[PDB]
Amino acid sequence: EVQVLVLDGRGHLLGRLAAIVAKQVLLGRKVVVVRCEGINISGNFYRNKLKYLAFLRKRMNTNPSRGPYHFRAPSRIFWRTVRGMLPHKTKRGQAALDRLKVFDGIPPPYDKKKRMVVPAALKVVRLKPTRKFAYLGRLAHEVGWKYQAVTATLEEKRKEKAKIHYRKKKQLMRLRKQAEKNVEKKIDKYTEVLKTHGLLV
Amino acid sequence: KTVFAEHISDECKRRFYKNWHKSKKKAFTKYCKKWQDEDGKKQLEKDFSSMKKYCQVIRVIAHTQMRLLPLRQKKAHLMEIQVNGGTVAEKLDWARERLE
Amino acid sequence: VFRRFVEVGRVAYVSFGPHAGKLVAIVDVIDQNRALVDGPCTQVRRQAMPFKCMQLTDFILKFPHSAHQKYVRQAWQKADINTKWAATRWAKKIEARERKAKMTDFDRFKVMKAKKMRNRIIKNEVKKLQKAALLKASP
Amino acid sequence: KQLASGLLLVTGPLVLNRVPLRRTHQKFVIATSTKIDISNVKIPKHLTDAYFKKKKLRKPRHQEGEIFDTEKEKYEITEQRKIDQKAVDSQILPKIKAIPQLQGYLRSVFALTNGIYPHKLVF
Amino acid sequence: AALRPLVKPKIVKKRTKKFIRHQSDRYVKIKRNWRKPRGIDNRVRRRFKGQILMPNIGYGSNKKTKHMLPSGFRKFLVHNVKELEVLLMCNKSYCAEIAHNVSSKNRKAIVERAAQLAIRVTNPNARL
Amino acid sequence: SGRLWSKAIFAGYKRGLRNQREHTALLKIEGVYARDETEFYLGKRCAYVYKAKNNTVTPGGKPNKTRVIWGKVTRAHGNSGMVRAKFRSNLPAKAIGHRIRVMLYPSRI
RNA sequence: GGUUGGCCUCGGAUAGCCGGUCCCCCGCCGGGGUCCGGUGCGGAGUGCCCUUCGUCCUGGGAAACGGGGCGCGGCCGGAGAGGCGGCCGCCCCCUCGCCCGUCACGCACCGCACGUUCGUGGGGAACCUGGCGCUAAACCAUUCGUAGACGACCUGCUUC
RNA sequence: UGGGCCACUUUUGGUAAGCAGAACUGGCGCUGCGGGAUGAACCGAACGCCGGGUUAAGGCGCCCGAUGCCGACGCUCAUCA
Ligand SMILES: [Mg+2]
Ligand SMILES: [Mg+2]
Ligand SMILES: [Mg+2]
Ligand SMILES: [Mg+2]
Ligand SMILES: [Mg+2]
Ligand SMILES: [Mg+2]
Ligand SMILES: [Mg+2]
Ligand SMILES: [Mg+2]
Ligand SMILES: [Mg+2]
Ligand SMILES: [Mg+2]
Ligand SMILES: [Mg+2]
Ligand SMILES: [Mg+2]
Ligand SMILES: [Mg+2]
Ligand SMILES: [Mg+2]
Repeated sequence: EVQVLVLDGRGHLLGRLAAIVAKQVLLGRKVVVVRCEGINISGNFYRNKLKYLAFLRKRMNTNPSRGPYHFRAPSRIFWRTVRGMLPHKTKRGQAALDRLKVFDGIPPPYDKKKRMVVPAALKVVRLKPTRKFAYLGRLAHEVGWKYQAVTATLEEKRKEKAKIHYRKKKQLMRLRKQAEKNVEKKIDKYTEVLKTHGLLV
Repeated sequence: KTVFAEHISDECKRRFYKNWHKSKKKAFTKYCKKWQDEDGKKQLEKDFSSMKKYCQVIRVIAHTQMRLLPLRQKKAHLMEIQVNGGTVAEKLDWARERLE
Repeated sequence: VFRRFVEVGRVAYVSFGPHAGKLVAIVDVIDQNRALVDGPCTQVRRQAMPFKCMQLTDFILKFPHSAHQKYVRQAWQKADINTKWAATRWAKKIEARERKAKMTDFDRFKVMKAKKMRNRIIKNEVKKLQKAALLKASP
Repeated sequence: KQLASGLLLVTGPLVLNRVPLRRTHQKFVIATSTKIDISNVKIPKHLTDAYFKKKKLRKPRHQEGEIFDTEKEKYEITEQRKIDQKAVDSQILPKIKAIPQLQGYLRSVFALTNGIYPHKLVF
Repeated sequence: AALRPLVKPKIVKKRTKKFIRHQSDRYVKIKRNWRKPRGIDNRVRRRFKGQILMPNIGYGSNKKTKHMLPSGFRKFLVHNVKELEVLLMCNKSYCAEIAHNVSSKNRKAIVERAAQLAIRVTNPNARL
Repeated sequence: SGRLWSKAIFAGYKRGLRNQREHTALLKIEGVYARDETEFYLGKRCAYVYKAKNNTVTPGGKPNKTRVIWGKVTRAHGNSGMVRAKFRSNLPAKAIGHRIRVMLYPSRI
């Protein structure tokens, strides 16, 4: 596939989605992961927050300016998880890493696009229902992220625009159904041909 | 979006130049012409309404007046000052009426 | 919520495994994972099959638990499942998917021509429906 | 029919898809499951591989090539071939018009889109 | 055009790159000429992976095509016309080549003699 | 007037973890994700088509910048699509993650 | 140097979902409750939409309320990276294209690869060609001392 | 050559030691290769230059070849798993 694969990050497990994305990006296939604040992590929130705080403590003590860079936005947190699963210190890994674009919320080249979903990394199929999990958006917020509030208002405004679009899509589907009922005597011989070959039960 | 006033003072224009002596002081010369032609006002009026509709925090650009100071410097100092206390619409007209 | 259950006589459709695509009646249930199954009229002899392969249907046969083959069959033939199913919309949609896969290159070509013109008529009518719906001038 | 050298003798119904009486290799074709009963057809006897073998002209009495052979770049469709093609197609065209939209099917070309995959297609 | 050999088998070389001496790249005092590394801790001598290869007898060329020039022939160095005459009856597997010291006027006579003897010369135009 | 070849992709050479055998290459064919699905392609000719600077001769056409390294599918490599192929010369490492064509050439269908 | 059709988007739940409708309430569209369907999702991404051999005679059907003109002009929407999408008036043509038929033709290049797209691709100089536009700064040198190891930095230099 | 060292098991001194001293076999030294991420000695296997096939030990989320099996049955929630 030559087009860009756009994945909605909501409801996905951080390391299971990164596993899919890393291999997909190493075979070409420019990948876009949006809504990185909706990514889930298994286990209760507190033990996941402790895991990042321990990561925050990893720091070059002689010069922290050079040490590990603790990125705080969920998109940058996700990008680093994929980074830790590519051979990023070789030309192939860097070239693969540049094929991945990660976003918080859905910026408006992708809000008007259909978003894919990876079932093999979804929280609902990979986690038992009676298990605790953490949201990447809340984990990042309490670790230093500063744009959870504004992204929420922008995400909400995007959701009002999407409802208007889905309002119309149901409108033009209701019209097309009434149309198909309207023109049946002139379509019946054509519908049957499509019927006998599997399409249109 | 940034919108400037017509008739910007010379000491303010001095800040845009590293060498006033060798310059011909053309800064903002094609800009102020849009405050006077009829096409430009509708461009500036639309620029103000869009700032009123889409912006959250607005600031005014103000400069000090060197000519009233005992310093050798004639070059003014520029600074954005945040305008607080009101809706964006009503702090936009507040800054408009204080332009120039 | 929870319309269909695993009981004695419940007809289940087998999705994968050696008997994929077959119908089967749950004769008994063992150890929470397997179930004694029996398709006497669908060519599936009595055996144990896991619940993972099954997909329950809305048909239920009234016979005692762990009954013999002949009693499960007579219950299957009376109120015959082979005709209620297959002429059920789940099954005829399974049939549609089957004939779509076995569609040949020429059949694919004839489908494309009909589908090109099937749409052309619908697209035109929707354009007529939208314009004939647009004349609205009521305060 | 198949030729004595293993090459398949195929025709496009030249009127339909512009493929004349021409040999093709069994291994570089795809057998679609669509047939026409070409029983009761008279394929002329002189349609062998020697008939279809490529011809040549160069080079008569010329060794050092400085004046170039500015002819024969137009391979000539011999009047014979036009007659054999006319004979075969005239008794194969009506048999194609018999089954619906076979003429339209033959006018089209096979292709792969960004959907279907060859290992899944039934031919 | 040129004189064809008696037979032209496919020449198969088990290795085309030269065997360079260990650490010959790091120094100018160390020439490319192969030297077997007799060092107690040498990793090339121990034959570690990814190291410089050591030549051995397994790389030997086929008996049939050994010493064959890239065109079906085997070399023979000649210094005068008399040494040309010895190649008259091989003529199809061995080609003469003139030594570097042979003067311009003398090697002209060697080239003319080989032409009428159907002997292939690897350097037939070397003083003109 | 049509694509006429299935689009594979060059994933790497057949290798261990620390040893890489460049004489065979592993291909990921689109739409095939099981070993039993690879039987269709198990002999098809594959091509790595690329461009360069200098014009090269083109069979049946005027010289242009397009070049090709030919090959063919040898067998399946492991439980999920993943054909492995042999090329007339080992593919360059620059081609990893790039397009390989599977030509529907010699056909058994 | 890549590539070899597009998908222009609800929010989501998963011990539940989706669609449609009659009565209430929100300055003639939205929200509630009834009712009706579908649910191994068929209003289906295991999906949908385009579909290319081209023309000339020649009818039947779809349409006639139409299309295509980078043709013009205007309006509207989009700000999270809007770099985009949509709607009207004018002018050119023709019943052309879409399905099924009639009719014959085209290099039919004598079995053969890198064919077929994006694409009028990106980047760098250069010629010719018309129309509309503009005529600047930076650094050095010199001053300053709010600065300073040197660089750097803060300053001034024909007019009221 | 007459400095040896290590591992299974047996074994002496010592609280013990990557300590000191013995017995047997194997190894490293003198030895590269696959695995144990890394490693003189562990596991597999010992080596001329190559092509095809198949294995050992070990593995098959991604790094990283291979489970992208509709794998089977349980157990387990850890605010230092
Ligand atoms: Mg900070
Ligand atoms: Mg050599
Ligand atoms: Mg050297
Ligand atoms: Mg040593
Ligand atoms: Mg000399
Ligand atoms: Mg000694
Ligand atoms: Mg000891
Ligand atoms: Mg030894
Ligand atoms: Mg050893
Ligand atoms: Mg090892
Ligand atoms: Mg270890
Ligand atoms: Mg081998
Ligand atoms: Mg491993
Ligand atoms: Mg892998």
